[PDB]
Amino acid sequence: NLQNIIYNPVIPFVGTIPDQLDPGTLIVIRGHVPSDADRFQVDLQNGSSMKPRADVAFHFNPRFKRAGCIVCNTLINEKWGREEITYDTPFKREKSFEIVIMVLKDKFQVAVNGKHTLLYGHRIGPEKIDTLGIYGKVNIHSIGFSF
Ligand SMILES: [Cl-]
Repeated sequence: NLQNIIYNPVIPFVGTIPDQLDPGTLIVIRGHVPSDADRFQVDLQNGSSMKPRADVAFHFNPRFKRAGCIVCNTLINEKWGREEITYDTPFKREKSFEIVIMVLKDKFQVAVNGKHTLLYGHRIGPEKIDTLGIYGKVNIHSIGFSF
């Protein structure tokens, strides 16, 4: 089932994942986007080091300017890789949401509000992920894991 690690966390939030992200693992995040929000992101990291900055296996970056979009990338040795931009974004300012990230053998599958949103192939072994961080303009109601 689901096991939240925090409720109404102050943002930015950086927490350690209680178990290994093996295929089949679900990460659930419920929150709300403020009316003035420009962007926010959910980063799956290897450690919480800030200098040198910890590798980010999966960077999920919803942006709200223009028509909006979702930027996904990977950070290795403080170097970003090739961006994967998703334009059919379900996120909206002043609207609550529920993000579900499925960990599959070769990629992450993200659904928002019960509807598939995007996929992202692993660039870093998922077993190296033990930290989850949330930054930017967003209100988080809960972060949980279904191992
Ligand atoms: Cl797969």
